[PDB]
Amino acid sequence: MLRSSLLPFSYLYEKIINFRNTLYDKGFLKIKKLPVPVISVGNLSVGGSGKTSFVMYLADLLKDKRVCILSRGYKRKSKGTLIVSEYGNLKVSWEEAGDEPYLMAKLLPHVSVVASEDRYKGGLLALEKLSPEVFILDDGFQHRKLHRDLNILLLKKKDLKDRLLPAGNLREPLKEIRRADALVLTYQEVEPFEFFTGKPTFKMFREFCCLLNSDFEEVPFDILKEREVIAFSGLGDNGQFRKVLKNLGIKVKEFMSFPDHYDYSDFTPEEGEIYLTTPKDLIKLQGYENVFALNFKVKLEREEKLKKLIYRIFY
Ligand SMILES: Nc1ncnc2c1ncn2[C@@H]1O[C@H](COP(=O)(O)OP(=O)(O)OP(=O)(O)O)[C@@H](O)[C@H]1O
Repeated sequence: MLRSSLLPFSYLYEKIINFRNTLYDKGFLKIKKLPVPVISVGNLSVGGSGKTSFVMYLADLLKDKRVCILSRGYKRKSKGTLIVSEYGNLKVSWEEAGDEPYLMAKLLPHVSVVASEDRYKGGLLALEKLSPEVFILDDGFQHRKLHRDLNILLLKKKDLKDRLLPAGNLREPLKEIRRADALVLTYQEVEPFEFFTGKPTFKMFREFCCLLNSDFEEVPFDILKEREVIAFSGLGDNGQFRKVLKNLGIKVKEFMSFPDHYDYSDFTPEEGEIYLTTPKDLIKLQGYENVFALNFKVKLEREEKLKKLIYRIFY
């Protein structure tokens, strides 16, 4: 009965969140405008809702534009505004960038990535140094201080039954779905679901494509043919990763579980063996040419309307 014990904090947190949102709604707090288009990707949950996949998909749609991701870079022990990546060129290590913005830069070698708590300041720096044509906020639904021309909200079925922090995982009450210009329905593979709001709505799917090597280049799945791999990941990821490796038919001779906080500073792989791990782990192991991650293609069902919305923000 522990969870219900946190409900009083949830109701309190609701008042705090609703007040802030009301101030934004009614024009009491400033909303700043960058002089090029801004697309926000977001979610209502503190848990994952497929954002990295959707940013990959979104960047691919925008492959003919100069793209810059504006990330919070929340973890990082350093602060201020920081260029992590210039169109694929990493400017800092993962330690300094934080895991997540560094990983996004590796997953998207054609886009820039800027880490900045204040997204607007991030954009200004990018404008001066990188001359991008469009910004993507990878987690910007609540960052209402920055105007976005297209507000995309990711929603998984589980969100619809959740409750506010700290009793549940929601950062905001479900009514705030109203702020979205478009919904992307995620986690379809494990929990398929429909949701009608009248808003433009798109189901997202992932499909296995290839391995990623330690340099994050795409390499064929073929190399696993008649090989048994050693797989490893952080403590929590162990579950999802295992299930996925099995359903893909990947032969695993041994699995290893490390703590979620591992910098792999003591990791010693065996020459001649092939390793599979998560992209979040892979970033700490570049150079090891026998360590790979799985790469998935990202697709949106009936995407045409989404493309139209994106097209129209460049006027
Ligand atoms: N299309 C993809 N190909 C390869 N790796 C991916 C892809 N999309 C995401 N990843 C990596 O795999 C992890 C799991 O993906 P998934 O979307 O199931 O989890 P999530 O926690 O909802 O995602 P996120 O970390 O973006 O919030 C992500 O955290 C990211 O590191």
